[PDB]
Amino acid sequence: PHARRALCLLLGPDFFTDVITIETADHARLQLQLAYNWHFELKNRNDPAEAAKLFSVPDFVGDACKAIASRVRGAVASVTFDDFHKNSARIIRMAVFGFEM
Amino acid sequence: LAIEITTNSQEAAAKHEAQRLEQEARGRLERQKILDQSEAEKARKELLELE
Repeated sequence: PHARRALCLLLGPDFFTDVITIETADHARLQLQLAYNWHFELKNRNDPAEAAKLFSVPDFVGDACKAIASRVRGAVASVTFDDFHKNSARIIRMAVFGFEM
Repeated sequence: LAIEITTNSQEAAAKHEAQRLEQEARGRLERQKILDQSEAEKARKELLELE
């Protein structure tokens, strides 16, 4: 919840070596190490409002990890263990940002 | 149970594909037994002519 603390908000591309405890439709309890290749986006890097919107969430690392973990777990919950392992990366990556484009 | 069902399903499908290879094998096994007996009888013609 609160382990690291730094004066700077890292905007450059990075990752989170997070592990989740998900459960598929076959109830198969498996933990799985995630990365969350992330980067902050600013279209106008001088506007005070947008720039201060960076510090909106004070625990953005945890927010990103929890949101992706929740959505991943919810989507793998609808598939069997066989499906979650055949299309492992496929279903987890569509789990994070489920749409059709 | 919900993972053993997956194991059973994949092993059953592989058993069916193994039977596929076995049955296709036996299938042209028959035909090639057949075609070699064809040639054998073709010249058993000369056998029994001259015998």
